[PDB]
Amino acid sequence: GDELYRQSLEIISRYLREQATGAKDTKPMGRSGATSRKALETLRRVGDGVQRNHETAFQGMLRKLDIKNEDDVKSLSRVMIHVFSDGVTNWGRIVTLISFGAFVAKHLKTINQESCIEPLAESITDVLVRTKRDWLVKQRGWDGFVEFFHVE
Ligand SMILES: O=C(O)c1c(CCCOc2cccc3ccccc23)c2cccc3c2n1CCC3
Repeated sequence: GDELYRQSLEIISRYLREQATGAKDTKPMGRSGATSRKALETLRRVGDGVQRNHETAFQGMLRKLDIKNEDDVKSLSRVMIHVFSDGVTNWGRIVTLISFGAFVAKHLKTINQESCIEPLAESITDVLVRTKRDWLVKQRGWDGFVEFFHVE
């Protein structure tokens, strides 16, 4: 994964953590911090929108997932792939994946399984980067992500 993986994990982890706790993290970004911060801002905008519009579906999937513990979270990867790996690859679906990740994170905060949020992010990142790698590189990665949702 290297740089694309590191950057993906940092963005997804910060977004899920921020979404769960309502507090902004204060530590500096590794490399290309400018792009990670821009991607995070983009994610707050479009991701909060997708969580608002897909509330019914997100609730249904979360209920279906019956997440109660570290094992339940550790078990999600094949379900993520089950939905995500079928169909067309586009930024909207990637956003659906991450923003739903945030939704689950908020739910883990509710049941005091916040420790589970970091592996969840690690799991989402692994799913995204491993399965959609060539598509992401082709799209210029997170820079492409930002440019796709740039509101001029
Ligand atoms: O890939 C999609 O278009 C997609 C996605 C994104 C891919 C599947 O994402 C997940 C599926 C299962 C568990 C997940 C846990 C954390 C983050 C994402 C997870 C959806 C997520 C929740 C609900 C729906 C989702 N859809 C479409 C139908 C309704």
